[PDB]
Parts: sequence; C-alpha cells; structure tokens
Amino acid sequence: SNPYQRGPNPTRSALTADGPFSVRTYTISRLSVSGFGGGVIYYPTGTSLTFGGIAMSPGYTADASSLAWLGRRLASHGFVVLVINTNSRFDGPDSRASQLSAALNYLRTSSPSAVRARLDANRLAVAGHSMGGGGTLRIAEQNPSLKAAVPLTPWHTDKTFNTSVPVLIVGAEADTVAPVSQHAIPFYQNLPSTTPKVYVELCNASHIAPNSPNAAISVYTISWMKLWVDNDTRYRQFLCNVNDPALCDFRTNNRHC
Repeated sequence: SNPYQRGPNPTRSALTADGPFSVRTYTISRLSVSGFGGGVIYYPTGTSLTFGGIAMSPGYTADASSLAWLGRRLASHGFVVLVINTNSRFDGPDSRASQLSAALNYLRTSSPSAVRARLDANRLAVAGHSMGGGGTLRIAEQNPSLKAAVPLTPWHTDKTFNTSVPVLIVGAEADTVAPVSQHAIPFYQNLPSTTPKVYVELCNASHIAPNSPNAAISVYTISWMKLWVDNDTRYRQFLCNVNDPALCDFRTNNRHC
C-alpha cells in the first residue's frame, strides 16, 4: 500500500552493510555535462522498480571518490545516487549548491537510459560533505520539492537556511575543520522550528569520518532518506527512541516520529 516501499524489514546491522540491490556505476565525464564537473552515478540493477534520486557533493579540494563508499551504500539500499565532481576543486558551498541543482536536473532529463529506467524523477534528495554539506543546506533552501537533506560534517560561513526540507545533520565531535559549535549545531538551531530536523554527533570522529565506511553515517543517512524519499515508516525505529553508543549528542524537534 506504500508504492515507494523497497527492500526487506530493516535491522540496524543490515544498514551497516551494502543492502539487497546489486549496483551499477556510470562515470559522467566532466565535458559531457553543463553546470557541474560530472561524477559517478550508483544505481540498482536486477529490478523493475523505480527509486528516489540523491545528488551528493564532496568538499573543498575533494572529488566524487571521497564519497564513493556512501554512493554505493545508498544505491545498494534502493536509490539512484549521483556523486558530483565540481567545476573546480576550490568551489565554495553556494557554488556546490548550484552544481547539485544542475546534477539533479541532469539526472531527471539527460542521464543514461538505464539510470532514467530506475529513477522516480519526482522523489529527489541531497547530501554532501563539508562545503558539500553547506551546499546541501543551500539547495534545500532553494528547492522545497526536495524530500530530504543530509549535510555530513557541514561547513558554511552562512549559518541560517530557511528550508522546509527535512534535514538530518551529522556532526563529528573531534572535527577541527568545521567544529560542530560553529557549523553543524548552529545550522541545526537556525533551521525553521516547523521543519523536521535531527542533529547527531559522532563520538570521537574527525572531519574525514564521512570519507571512509562509517556504520553510524550509513544508518542515519539510509534511515532519513528511506523515511522521507520513500515515506518508508519502517525506518522511524532508527530515528526515534535512539540508543546508539556511536553518538555523543542528539537534538531533534521530533517531527519525524
């Protein structure tokens, strides 16, 4: 009766490993597309169903490979995931917001046939690392039709994003590049009080925790995307009445439970 429901009843353990869908990759050449630097698409095979689309941005100096594990992880749980390369490695967060927007337009309109075959063009979301997480907050502000936004150890000089898109922010306790007291936690506080929002803080984690396989980032990112992109309420259990020793802080307005 939920037409967007995919995959088996989830367990926390299952969300710390690649999920039930086999994954394809398609490399987008830089010169093949306008408005972003290409990147990599991760998408399901072995299926007739369609899935929400996620565009994800890496951070300053970084490329799509810095989030390859997470693009694969998300796609293997039932998503079409485009991890962008930026026009320049030195692009700022608002430039990365524009590039996520171009990437999502590309995904819905001129991506390969096999990608288009797996995409529900009306169910889209964003995520990103560091300045890519600041871009994630900005694109959410600019596009209220987005279903969800997951900034990972986000960095931005602007602290207030007027978005109605449900936001889950991951902070890293030991982050020296985007300290949670100056970036992640202000972003969380300044989001409208009427927007569903969660902040989780990883115990002992550095700014580069998102660039390696990370059980907590996998669980919270998959769960937020499933709940909002797929309306999959089977994932509320991971975001409500949370007991997880990987987390050293948790804030929410409880609009997702």
